[PDB]
Amino acid sequence: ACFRMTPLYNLPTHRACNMFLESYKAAWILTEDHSFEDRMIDDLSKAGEQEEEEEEVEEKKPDPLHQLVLHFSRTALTEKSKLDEDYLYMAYADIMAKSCHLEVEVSFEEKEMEKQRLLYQQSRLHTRGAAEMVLQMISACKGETGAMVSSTLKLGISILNGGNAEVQQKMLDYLKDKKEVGFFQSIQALMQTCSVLDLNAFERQNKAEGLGMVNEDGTVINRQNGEKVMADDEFTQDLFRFLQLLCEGHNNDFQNYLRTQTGNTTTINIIICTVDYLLRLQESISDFYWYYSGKDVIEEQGKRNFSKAMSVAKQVFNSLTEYIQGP
Amino acid sequence: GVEIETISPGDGRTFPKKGQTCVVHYTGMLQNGKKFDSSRDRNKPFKFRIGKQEVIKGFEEGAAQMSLGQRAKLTCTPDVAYGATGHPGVIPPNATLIFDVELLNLE
Amino acid sequence: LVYYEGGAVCTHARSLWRLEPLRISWSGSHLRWGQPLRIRHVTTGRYLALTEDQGLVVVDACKAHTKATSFCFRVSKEKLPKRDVEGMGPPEIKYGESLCFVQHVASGLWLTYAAPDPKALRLGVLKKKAILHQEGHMDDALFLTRCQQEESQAARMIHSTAGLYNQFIKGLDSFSGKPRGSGPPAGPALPIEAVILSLQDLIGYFEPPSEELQHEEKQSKLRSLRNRQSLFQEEGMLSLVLNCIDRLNVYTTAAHFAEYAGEEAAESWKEIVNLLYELLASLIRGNRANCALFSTNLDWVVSKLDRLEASSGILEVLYCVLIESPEVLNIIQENHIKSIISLLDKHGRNHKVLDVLCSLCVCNGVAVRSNQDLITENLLPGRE
Amino acid sequence: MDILELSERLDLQRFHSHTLRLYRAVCALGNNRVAHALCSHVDQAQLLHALEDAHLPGPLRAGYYDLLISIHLESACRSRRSMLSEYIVPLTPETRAITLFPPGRKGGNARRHGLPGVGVTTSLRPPHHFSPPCFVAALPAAGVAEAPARLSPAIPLEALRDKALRMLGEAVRDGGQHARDPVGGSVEFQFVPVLKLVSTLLVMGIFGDEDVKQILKMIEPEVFTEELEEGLLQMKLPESVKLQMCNLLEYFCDQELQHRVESLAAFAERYVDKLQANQRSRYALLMRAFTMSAAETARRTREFRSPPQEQINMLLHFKDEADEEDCPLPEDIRQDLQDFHQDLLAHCGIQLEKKPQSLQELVSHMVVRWAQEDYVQSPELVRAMFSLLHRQYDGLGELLRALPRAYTISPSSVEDTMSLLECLGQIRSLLIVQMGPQEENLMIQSIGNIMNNKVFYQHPNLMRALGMHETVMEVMVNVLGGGETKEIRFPKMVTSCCRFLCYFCRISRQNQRSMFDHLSYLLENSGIGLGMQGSTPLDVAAASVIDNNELALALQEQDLEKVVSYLAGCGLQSCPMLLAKGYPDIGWNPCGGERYLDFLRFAVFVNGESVEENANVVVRLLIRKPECFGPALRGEGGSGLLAAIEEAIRISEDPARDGPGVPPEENRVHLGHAIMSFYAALIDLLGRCAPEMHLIQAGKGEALRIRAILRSLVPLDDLVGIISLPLQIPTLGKDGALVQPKMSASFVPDHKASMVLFLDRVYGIENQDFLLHVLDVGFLPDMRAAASLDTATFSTTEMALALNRYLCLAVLPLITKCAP
Repeated sequence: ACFRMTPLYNLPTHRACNMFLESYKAAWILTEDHSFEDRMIDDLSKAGEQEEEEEEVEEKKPDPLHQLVLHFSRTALTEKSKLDEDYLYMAYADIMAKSCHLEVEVSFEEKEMEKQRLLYQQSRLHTRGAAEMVLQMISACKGETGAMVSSTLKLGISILNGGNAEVQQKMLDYLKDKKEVGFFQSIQALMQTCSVLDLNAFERQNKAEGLGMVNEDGTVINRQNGEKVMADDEFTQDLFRFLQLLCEGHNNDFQNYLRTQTGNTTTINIIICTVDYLLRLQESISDFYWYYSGKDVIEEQGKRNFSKAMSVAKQVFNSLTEYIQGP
Repeated sequence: GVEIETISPGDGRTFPKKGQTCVVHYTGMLQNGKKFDSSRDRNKPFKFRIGKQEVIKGFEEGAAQMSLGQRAKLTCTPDVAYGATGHPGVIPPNATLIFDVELLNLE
Repeated sequence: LVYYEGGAVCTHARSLWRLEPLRISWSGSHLRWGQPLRIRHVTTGRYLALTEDQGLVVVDACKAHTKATSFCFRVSKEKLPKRDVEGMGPPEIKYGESLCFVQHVASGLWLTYAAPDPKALRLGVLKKKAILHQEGHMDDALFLTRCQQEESQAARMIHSTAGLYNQFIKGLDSFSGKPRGSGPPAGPALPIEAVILSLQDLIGYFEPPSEELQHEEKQSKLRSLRNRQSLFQEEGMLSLVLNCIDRLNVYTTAAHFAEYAGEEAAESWKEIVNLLYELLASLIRGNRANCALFSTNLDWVVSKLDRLEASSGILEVLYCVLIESPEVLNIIQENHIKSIISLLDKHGRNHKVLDVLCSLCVCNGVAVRSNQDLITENLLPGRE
Repeated sequence: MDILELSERLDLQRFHSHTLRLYRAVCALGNNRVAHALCSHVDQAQLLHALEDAHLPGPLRAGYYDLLISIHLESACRSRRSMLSEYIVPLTPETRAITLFPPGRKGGNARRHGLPGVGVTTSLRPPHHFSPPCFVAALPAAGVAEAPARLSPAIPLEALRDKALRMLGEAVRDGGQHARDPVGGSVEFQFVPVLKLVSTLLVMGIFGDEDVKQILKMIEPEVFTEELEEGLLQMKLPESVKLQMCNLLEYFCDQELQHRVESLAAFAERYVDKLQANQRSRYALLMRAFTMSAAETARRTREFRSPPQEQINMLLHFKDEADEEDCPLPEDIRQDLQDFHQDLLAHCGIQLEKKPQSLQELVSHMVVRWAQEDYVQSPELVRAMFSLLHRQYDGLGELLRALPRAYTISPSSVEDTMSLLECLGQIRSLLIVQMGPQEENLMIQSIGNIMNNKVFYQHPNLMRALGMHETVMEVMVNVLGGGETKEIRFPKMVTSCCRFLCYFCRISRQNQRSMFDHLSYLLENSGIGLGMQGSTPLDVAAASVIDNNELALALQEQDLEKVVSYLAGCGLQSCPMLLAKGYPDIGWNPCGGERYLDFLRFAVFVNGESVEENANVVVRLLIRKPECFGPALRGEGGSGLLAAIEEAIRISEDPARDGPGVPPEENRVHLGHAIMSFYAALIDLLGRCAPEMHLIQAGKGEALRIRAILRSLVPLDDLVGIISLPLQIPTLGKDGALVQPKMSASFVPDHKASMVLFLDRVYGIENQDFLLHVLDVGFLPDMRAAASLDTATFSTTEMALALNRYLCLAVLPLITKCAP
C-alpha cells in the first residue's frame, strides 16, 4: 500500500486539519513548559491590607491558601459512601505538590541552603493544615485506587521530603487524638490491591506486539499504549516512599504507631502487611525467572519489567529498613 | 350547541369565509367566572386558519357567525369543547366555556 | 443457633458477647487462660450452653445451671480452674492478638464450624453452624475485638426496649375485644408510664444534631446517629414499633380506647400515639435503608393521613420517607396523590403538604414525570 | 386583596412562596407539557408586572424570577449548556476571518485582548425551539407517548433582554446611593434574582455584541473600555451575589476559551492549505530528482511512502530548533507557525500596575481580593472562585484539555450535523428523567434518526468525541437498574439501544476498542436481561470483542470469571421468569446458559483460529466448576450427554412438558429445544476451545493436556451417536401441503454441526475404518435426506436450507479434508 497510497496533499481539508490539530497539540502544547505554581502559592499565601485595625483575635482571617485547604478538608470530612473525583482538587493537589520540591561538589554550607529553603517552602503549606488534609483524603478514599489517592500521596511526599520533623509530629498528633481506624484500613486495602508481575499478562502483551496492528487515520508504528504488567508500579513506589518518609529520621514515636495503635479500637500491622506484599512481589519475580530459565537472552520488554520490578523492590526494602532503624 | 351574544356590533356584512385566516383577540373564561386564557396578556393577536379544524370546534363554528370588528361572547358546551377528557391541568373535565372573542381584522 | 457468619453481619448488634465470670467481686479482673466464665449475648440475654438434645445452643438465663454454660480460654490444645486473686489479676489475654481456643470446661469439647453444607449453602453464603466438637479442627482459634461504648450501650438498650414493648404489645392485644363497660380492665395494667418514659428517652436518644455545630463534630454525630438507627432497625425495633402503631390505630378515639382498656388509659392514648410517630420519624430520618423499608407497605402510612389525633406526626413520617428514598416515589399512584391533596382540602393550608408535593416531583435531581402529571392533573385545573 | 399586602400577612406569604416552589417542581427538568399548562395559571403579563414590581417581598420576587426561568428558559438553557462543552467548527470564510487578536496597533506579539464574548463565533449550536401557548387549539388525535415532543412555551426575548438590561442598570445605580430600602428588602434579594436571569440569557446567547459590551461596562467600567457609575466588583457584595458574579465570569472565560479554539481551527485551515501546496510542489520537484541525485532519495521519498499522520508529525517536528534539518519546510512557513505559536501563548498569558487591563488578570485579582477580605463561608462560592482562579493561572491547561472535544467538519455537512446535535440533545435530556412510555418513543426515533444520519458513518471519531455511546450506555443502565429483580420494564427501547451499540461497534475498531473498556460494566448489568429477546446487553459485549485479536487477548480473566459464575447460576437454579409463565420446573436455566455460552464462543474464537490463552482459561474455569456443564456431565447421579439428548428429544416431541401448552407467545420458550441448544453451545464452545493442530504437531504439553481433558469430558462414541441421530424431515402430501416441523421446538441441524466441530477439532479423523463408520451412520443419512429435499417443492423450505448450511459448512469440508 505505502508505495501507491494517498499522499498528504490529496486528503480532504477537514480531515487534514484534524491531523494537524492533534499533531500540533502533541508536538507544541504538551511539550511546552509553564511554571506557574510558585507564583500561585506566592499570591495565595499573602493576607495584605487587613492589619489596619490590628485586632488581637487569635483566628484573624485565614489567608486564601488556608481557606482553600479548609474547603478541601471539609469536602473530605463530609460523610459520603464513595469519594468522587474532584478535578480541581486533583489540579490544586498537583500544583501544591509541584510547588515544594522545585527540583559537582556542592559545599556543605551551600548544601544547607537548598534544604533550609525547602523546609520553609514546605512550611508554607503544612502550617496551613495540608498535613491533616492529606491524612483525611487517605482515610476518605476507603482503599479505592485511583488518581485521586495518587495525587494525595504525591502531595504528602512533597510535604514530607527530607523527613520533616514538624510534619511527622503533626501527622502523629492528628492520628493519635482523632483515634480513627479509617486511615490504616484504607492503607492496608491500598497495599493489598497493589499488583505484581503477571506471566499470563506478559505473554498476552508479547502476542499483542506480535500482531503489531495499525490504525486507519494515518498509522502508528509500535504504539506505546499502557502496559498491562505493573501498570500501578509508580503508585506502589510512591505509596512505599510515603510510608518510608513517615518513619524517616528515626522517629521511634511513629515507628511503634505503625506496628500497633494504642488509642484505636482495632490494630493493623503495617509491617506484616508490607512483608506480605514483599512475598507477593518475590513470588512474581521467582516465577518470572523460570520463564526465562530456558531462554538465554532477555528481550527489551522483559528488561523494562525487571527494571520496574526491582525499583519497586528497592522502595520496599528501603521502607523495611526505615521501619527498624534506630532501632 | 353554541350561544353567541353580541357585546359590541362591528360591520355585519363581511363574514369569515374559507381561504382567509381569522385574526382575533379572545378571552376564555370558565363557567364559574375564573379566567383561564387570554390573548391580550400575551399581547399578540391569535391568527387561526379557519376551516382546517386546528382549534376547538365551538370556537371555530362560533367565529363563523360573527362578523368583522365585532366583540362577541360565546358559550361552548363540553360536546363542542374538550369534553370528558378535558385539557390536562388547565380545564376541568366536562366544562362549559365562555369566550370574549373580538375579530379585529381579517388579515 | 450459633454460626461463624461473615460479611457485614458482625458490624451489627447480633454478634456482641459479654464475658461473665463466676465471681461477683473482682468480676472485671484481667482474664487468665483456662478459667471458668459464662458467655452472654447482650441483645438477647441468653447464655452459651451444651444442651443434651441440640448440643451447643444458647439457653435462657433461667436455666443456666453453670455446668453446661461454663467455658474457658486456652492458648494451646493440650489437656489442662486456678485460685482466685483479690486484685486486678495478671494481664494475659490481649485484644487483636493471642489466639484463643474456647473449651467447655465440664465436657472438654472444642468449638468448631460444622462440616456438612446442604443445597442452601451450595450457592448461598456459608453460614457455618458452630458445633462443640469433641476434638476440633486446627484453625478454630479466635481473636478478641473490643466494641465501642456507644455500640455496647445501644445493644443493651435494644434488649431492655424489646422486652418493654413486647410486654406492652401482649397487654394491648389481651383486651383486643371484650368491651369493659363499667367494670375493671381485662387483665394486668398496661406499663403506660414506663412506655411513655422510654419513648421520650429514645426520641432524645435519636434527636438530630444541631446546625450550629462545627462541620467536623457534626459529621461524626451524623455517623453516630446513622449507626444507632441502623442497629435498632437491624435488631427489629422498627418492626416492633410498627406493630405498636398497628395495635393502637384500631380505635378511632380516646373514649373508644377507654371502652376497651379503662378511663385511666384514655388520657395517655393521644400522647402515646404522638410519641410513637415521633420515634418512627427519628428512626427513619436520613436513612436510605430504613426509608426504603416503606416501599412495600407505603399504603400503611398513606391510609393514616386522614386521622386527626396525630396528623403532623404522620405527615412528618411521610415527608421523611419521600425526601430520602427515590424508590418510594416510583410506588406512588393516583390513589396516593388524591389522598395527599385531600389533606390540603380537609386540614387547611398547611405548607408542609406543599413541601411533600415538591418532594414528589424531583428526587436526587431526577424527575418523575408520572407524579408530575398526576399532580398537575389533580391540583391545578380545579382552581379552588 | 393586593399582593403587596403579603409583606405584612406573613401567614399567607409562606404558603404562596411555597406554591411557586411547587410550580417550579411540577414544570422542572424539561416537562414542557406542564410548562405550557402553567402559562394559563400565571400569564405573561402577570410575570412581567411581577418582574417590575419594586414593592414585592423578597421570597415572592425571587420566586417569580425563578418561576419565569423554570417555565420559559431552563429547558433551552440546559440543552444549550450541555452543547457548550463541544466545539464543532465548520470550515467557512467567516471561520477563516477569526483571529486571536483584533486588528490594531498595540504590539506585534500581542495586541490588546478583544472584549470577551464580543465578536463572531462559528461553533455549531442547535437553535432554540419554542411554541407559543394556545389553549384553544384542538386536541391532537395522536395518543399519549406517540405525539411529537412538546417544546418550551414562547416569550418575547428581545423585550425580555431589554427589560433585564434596564433592570440591572437600575440596580447598579441604586446600590451606589446605599438607600435604606433596597428592592425586595435586601441587597441579596435585589441582585441575586436579577443576575440569575442575566446569566441565563448569556448562556442562551440572547444578548448581542452591543449588549455584551453593556454588561461588561456595568460589571467593570474601566477595565473593559474599547478603543454612581461604579462597577459591580466594588460594591461590597454579600456571599450570595458573589456566586452569581462567579457564574458571569465563568461564562466569559468559556467564551474566551471558545475564541482560542476557533482561532486555532482558523489557523489550521490556512496552514493546511499552505502545507499541502508546499508538499505537492516538493513532490513534483522530487519527480525530477532522478537526473542529479543518488541513493539518498529514499529519505526524501520516506514522507510520501509514510501515512499522513506522521508526515505532519515530522513536518511540525522543529519546535526546539535542534531538529530543523529533518523538516523540509521553508523558513517562511516555519516562521508563520512560530508566529502563531507566540501570540497564542501571549493570548493565553504565558509571557510577553494596579490596572488589570484584561479579564485574566482581572478575575485573579478580584478572586484573591475577595478571599483575603473575609473568611468566605459558602462552600459553593469557594469552589466557584477557586475554579475560576485555577483556570486563569492555568490558561493553557484548560485549552489543552479542550482540544480533545474540538473537531472540524466540511461546510457541506452542517445541516446534517444540526439534526445530529438535536437528536443528541434529546438523548442527553433523558439522563435526568425517569423513563416512561412518552420518552421511550422519543428516543427510539431519536436513535433511528442517528442511524439514518450519514455523519454517524462518515465521522466515527466525532461520535466518540461527543460521547454518544456513553450517554446511550447510561440511559440503558438506568432502565436495567429499574426493576432489576422482578422484570425489566420497557424492553423495546433496551433492544434498540443495544442494537444501536452493536451498530456502533461495527463501524470501526476504534469505536470497538472504546466500547471494550466498558466490558466489565456491561457484564455485571447483563445478568438479568437475557429473558428479554433480541439485542441484549450481553450482545453489546459480544460485538465489543467480535473478531479482534488484541481485544480478545486483552480480555481480562476476571471477566470470564464473572461469566462462568453467571453460567453456573444458570446451570444451578431455575429461571423465575420462566417459572411464572406456567412452565414445568427444571433445576437449571437452559436459555440463559446458552446466551452465556455463545458469548464465550465469541470470546475464544477469533478469525477462525482459537485463542489459546482464553481457551485454556475457559476450560480451567469450567472444570473447576462442574455445575456449568449442567445436570448431565455431573458425574455422580447424572446421566450421560447422550442420555440427556434422547431425554430432551422425547421432551421436545412430547407436549405438556416442552412448555405450559395453554410460536404461541411469538417468542415461546421450548424446554425441549432449549436443553439441546444449550448442550450444542457447550459442545461448540469446547470444540473452539480445542488447541490448534499445529500445537499438537509441535507436541506442546499444555495442548496435549487440554485435549486430553476434552476427550475425558466428552467421549467420542456419544458424539458419533448424536451425529447418527435421525432428523424430522418435512413430508409431501395432503393435497400438496408441504408439512414442516417446528424447528423452534425440535432437533435442528445446527446441533449436529456443533457436534461435528468438536469431533473435527478434538478427536479428528485418522483412519479409514472409523471414517467410514462415522459416515454410514452419521453423515450418509444426512446427505440422502438433503438429496430428497432438493426438488421443486422442498428446496426453498427452512429445514432444507438448514441442512444445506449444515452440510456445506460442517460435514463436506471435513470430507474434503479426509479425502486421501
